[PDB]
Amino acid sequence: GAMNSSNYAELFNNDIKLFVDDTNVYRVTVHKTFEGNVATKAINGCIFTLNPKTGHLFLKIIHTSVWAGQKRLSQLAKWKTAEEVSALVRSLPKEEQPKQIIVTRKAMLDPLEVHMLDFPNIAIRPTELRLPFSAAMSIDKLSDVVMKATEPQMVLFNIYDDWLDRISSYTAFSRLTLLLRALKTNEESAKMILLSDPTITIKSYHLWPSFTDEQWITIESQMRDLILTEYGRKYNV
Amino acid sequence: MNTVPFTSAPIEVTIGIDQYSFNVKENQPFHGIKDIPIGHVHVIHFQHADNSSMRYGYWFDCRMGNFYIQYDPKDGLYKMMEERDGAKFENIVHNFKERQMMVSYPKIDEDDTWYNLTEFVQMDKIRKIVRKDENQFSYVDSSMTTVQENELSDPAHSLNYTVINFKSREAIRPGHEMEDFLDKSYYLNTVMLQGIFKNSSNYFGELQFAFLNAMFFGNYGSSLQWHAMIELICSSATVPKHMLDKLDEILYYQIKTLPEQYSDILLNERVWNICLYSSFQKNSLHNTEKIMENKYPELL
Ligand SMILES: C[C@H](Sc1ccccn1)C(=O)O
Repeated sequence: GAMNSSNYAELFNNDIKLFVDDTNVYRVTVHKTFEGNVATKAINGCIFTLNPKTGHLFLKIIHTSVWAGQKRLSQLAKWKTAEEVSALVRSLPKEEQPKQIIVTRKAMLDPLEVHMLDFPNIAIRPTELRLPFSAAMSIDKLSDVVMKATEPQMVLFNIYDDWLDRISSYTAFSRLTLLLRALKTNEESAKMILLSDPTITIKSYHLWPSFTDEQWITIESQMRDLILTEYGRKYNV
Repeated sequence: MNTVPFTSAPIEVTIGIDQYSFNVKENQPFHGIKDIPIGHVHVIHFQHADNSSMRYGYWFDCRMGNFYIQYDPKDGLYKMMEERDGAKFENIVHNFKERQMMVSYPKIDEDDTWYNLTEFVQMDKIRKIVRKDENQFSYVDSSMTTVQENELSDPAHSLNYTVINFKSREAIRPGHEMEDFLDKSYYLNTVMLQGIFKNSSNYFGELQFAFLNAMFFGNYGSSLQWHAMIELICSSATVPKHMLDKLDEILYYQIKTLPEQYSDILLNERVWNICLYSSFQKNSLHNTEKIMENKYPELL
């Protein structure tokens, strides 16, 4: 049914699964109109569809034109997400299709279940984990490709860079969620941590810096300290 | 007026005849029910004094045969039977009326309650929901499951109600997923009304029959069916105006007849609040909304 800390290792078994996060699909800025009313201006968004075992992130970019002339966009956005995920699944060969799709927000269950009625064997599930996938847009290369897009577009990213050569998917997912939790809690400091040292760079074909094992431990410790720091500033501890 | 004679009443039992009911004591001189209005389906139903397990009963129409009731001490229940010998049957009934062994169907002349609950119910349609084609009458009880309940187990003893499922490929056109999930008009009007029921009278007949089986037998799958059929209309933006008007009348009398004390099990809070307050038809069920607010405000 739902996903939580008791069955956390299931993410890393050999059943193909995808997380789908729709939190950056419909994005707006809110501004005042000359008449002193408020209006929104949409900006480009993305569906964050991730295989947690492999690190494959199917980043479907949502260009603002998709909203033109449409009403009830927050509701449409969930159905548009479900349509795109369903289109993605259909585009994959059968043996690459997920056996489960885990939505990060429960409002995606019905839209996705309806779009996937053709796939009665694919389980659509919620999760009780608080995953920080909304911070995907704090990753510069992903942010850049979303904001530059002039049309709908699907871009493939490996969100783990080369980490699986050296660590397990369990550890790689744990690192990713720590990095994203940090970026979600204090984006500036998180990025300061990640790029302070100019001698460690991000390869052209990567999203994150080329940290050795020892440097990753330090980075990971600094990110924990940041999350702890913000939790303190937040709650005054 | 017609008569359902009873051979005898060997066990203490509460007998219902449509919305009426009366107690018969073990071996009391009861020989049946007289003055039954012709022109309506009826239901005669039973709840044993010694074992309220299994409410059960028989739908029938007096224009389809001469029916009587006889206790079966092997199966332990009151059985409906047909008498083919017309002369034997009149002779039996007359003898029992002459000795006044029958309760009179107590229809008040101002009262259209039964008509209003059964307006669209037809025995021919009942017999396709309750499959037992060797009898002109149809047995229902408390525990019978529906065809849809068996999919989610004996198929011969099921209620074959029309399957309604809002997250099914029947209900959802490919490429209209959002539209059809949020506005069921396609499912209501093309799939169900034009496709399956042929008309709204047949749809209402099933709806009314589902309600009556829920109320009289506490049949849970019938209550699910009654609520699904209401929800399908309430959740459609485009419903012919005459269907909405008739639906309001139908539901009104159902709500009026429901025991006040059974409201907690027979009424689904989600469907009703949706129908009355959140749905396309939130402003279209005036009579139903007014009785529901005055009689069951707790549900809302
Ligand atoms: C292109 C690969 S990631 C990926 C994501 C989705 C589908 C295929 N591959 C890489 O950059 O290592």
